[PDB]
Amino acid sequence: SGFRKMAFPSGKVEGCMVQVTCGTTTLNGLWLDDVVYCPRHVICTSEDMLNPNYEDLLIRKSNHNFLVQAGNVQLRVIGHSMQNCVLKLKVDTANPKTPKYKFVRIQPGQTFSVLACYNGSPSGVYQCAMRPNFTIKGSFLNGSCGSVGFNIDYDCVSFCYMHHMELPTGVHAGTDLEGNFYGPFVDRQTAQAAGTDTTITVNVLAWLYAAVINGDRWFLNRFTTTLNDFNLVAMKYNYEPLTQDHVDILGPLSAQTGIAVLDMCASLKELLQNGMNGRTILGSALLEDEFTPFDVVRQCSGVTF
Amino acid sequence: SGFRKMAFPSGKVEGCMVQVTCGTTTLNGLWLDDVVYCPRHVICTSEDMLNPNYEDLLIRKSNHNFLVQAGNVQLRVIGHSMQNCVLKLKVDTANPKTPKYKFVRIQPGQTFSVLACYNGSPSGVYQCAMRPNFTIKGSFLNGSCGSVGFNIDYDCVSFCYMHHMELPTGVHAGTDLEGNFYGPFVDRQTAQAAGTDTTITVNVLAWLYAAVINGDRWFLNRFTTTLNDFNLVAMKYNYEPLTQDHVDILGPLSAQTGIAVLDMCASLKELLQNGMNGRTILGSALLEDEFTPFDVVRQCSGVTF
Ligand SMILES: *C(=N)[C@H](C[C@@H]1CCNC1=O)NC(=O)[C@@H]1C[C@@H](C(F)(F)F)CN1C(=O)[C@@H](NC(=O)OC)C(C)(C)C
Ligand SMILES: *C(=N)[C@H](C[C@@H]1CCNC1=O)NC(=O)[C@@H]1C[C@@H](C(F)(F)F)CN1C(=O)[C@@H](NC(=O)OC)C(C)(C)C
Repeated sequence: SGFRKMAFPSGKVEGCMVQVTCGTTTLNGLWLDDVVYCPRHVICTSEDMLNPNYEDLLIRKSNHNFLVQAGNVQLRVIGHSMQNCVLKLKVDTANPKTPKYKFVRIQPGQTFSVLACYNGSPSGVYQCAMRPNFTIKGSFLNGSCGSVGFNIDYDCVSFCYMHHMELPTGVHAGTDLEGNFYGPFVDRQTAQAAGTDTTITVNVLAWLYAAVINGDRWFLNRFTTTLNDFNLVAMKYNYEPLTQDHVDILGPLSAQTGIAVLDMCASLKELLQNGMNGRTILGSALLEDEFTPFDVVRQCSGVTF
Repeated sequence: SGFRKMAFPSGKVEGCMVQVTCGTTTLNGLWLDDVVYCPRHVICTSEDMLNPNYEDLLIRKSNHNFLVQAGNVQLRVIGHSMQNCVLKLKVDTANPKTPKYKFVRIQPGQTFSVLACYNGSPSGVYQCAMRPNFTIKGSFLNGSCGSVGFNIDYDCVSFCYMHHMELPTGVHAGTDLEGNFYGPFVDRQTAQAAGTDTTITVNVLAWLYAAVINGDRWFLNRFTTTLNDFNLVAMKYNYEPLTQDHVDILGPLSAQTGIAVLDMCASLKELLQNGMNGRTILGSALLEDEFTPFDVVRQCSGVTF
């Protein structure tokens, strides 16, 4: 037992990271089959990022202006194109280490592993969540752009995120692998507001189930609540409304613990209204919302890949 | 920027996890060169574990009583021996995926990545600390024994932990890869006490430096303290004494931020005596002690592997 923020094993993805240089800038790209993907701002000088015309900037570039390195293997660029905010570089070699893979656009509240990368070499792996305002709380320095986020199901890597920018908040923003930003963001160095964020209620409930499974029981009370009355308190404390869809997704956890979902909501209610009183739940003094119901089941049942 | 519990990329170690079966029990083994390392309690039945004579039990076992699967292919066991609490199974095939590697017995307070596996297949990766009472707060289910903990040093994998048991606390105990338990623990299913834990002071200070580096400067105070004077309040709150050696280890962080180590202690002192008053530091409402000085610099300067 025990409960940790656990990332997927990163070996499948490590074999796809390459270094993409154009001009002076170097960042990471994703090498799948004979295509390398990376953020289009690799083609910008520091002055362009204030107000970049990416189409005009790309036209000044040809295949040989792109240096792609996979370790020391120097890939030859034989084609380049823009898809939204990603550059696709056609290379003469298919990646032999290519995993079975999908490109997925994930939904707010879902989680994914990030393989943080510099100069085409992996540095570390950690778990993130897509916040409701389509940002992530990552750990990214200069040179990390092009690092990817992913999930794994048995053998198939689902790529969902590529890193592009850090906001003024210290939060992070990026695209899916078709190059469409999550959220309202553009790849321009001008002030950009992230919306108001809120707490992912179905994830907090799933983490309370994990707590109960592991013996942390003190917050279970003798009360209950309705969906509409719980939602009244959730709006008051900036929580997503709970829907019957969320209730259904919590079925597996509800069934394994014999605690009804609305019983667990009444515990959350009392935690929100009365705080934690200095006690902890699974070692945290705050309510955790970075664990989906699938994350809890995978860790409490032992699913492998 | 940002600050996350970041694990090492696990690719080099995934290619080393095999499945080891003896009789009815199956757990994980580490396959390096022509040797498979796994916990010796694989040779036990559920009744032997109450009071096992391991030398006597190993004598009932033959090479062909052990069966090692690496993914789908079988390895031929041609030799078996007991080194303390690990079994070394000589196989006929050197692991083609063996990384450059060392075996290391780490010190309390140090951290490592854990690759959690079941049936020889990786499930997830997370960061852990060797607590001062030589346990770790992990996440391990049935079948997880033989999962390893490790650090990476560019190309070299330093193996430091093999998982063995769960203690009454829900905490975890294990050995180094020469089979010597960390702590006073033995591999027998009887009541075993972990000693009283304490909070790793030099790690808490390293995490305050990470907070300052990332913009949380509220805890910075307009007081200071002395080594001895700090140790009086640290002992009162079950913190390790701060030694000059630890002061020297925090040099790099001290130099980059321009805050002397003894200044940071006086902020920590006032956090301990006065709590956090409902504020957070790097998104936590508790004092974090699972980041070494080296983990902070790795994450706040971008070291790759
Ligand atoms: C990628 N290598 C960096 C990663 C960034 C640096 C510090 N922490 C990070 O995550 N990405 C950038 O620098 C982008 C590229 C430019 C642009 F997005 F194309 F405009 C500028 N970038 C930014 O992240 C800026 N943020 C911003 O403009 O928010 C609106 C900052 C961080 C100011 C350079
Ligand atoms: C290995 N696959 C398991 C992992 C264990 C199961 C539940 N959570 C875990 O981490 N290892 C064991 O079950 C060991 C093997 C036996 C022995 F250590 F060799 F004696 C018993 N094990 C335990 O972990 C027991 N703990 C214990 O006796 O500590 C005093 C329990 C968890 C009671 C089976």
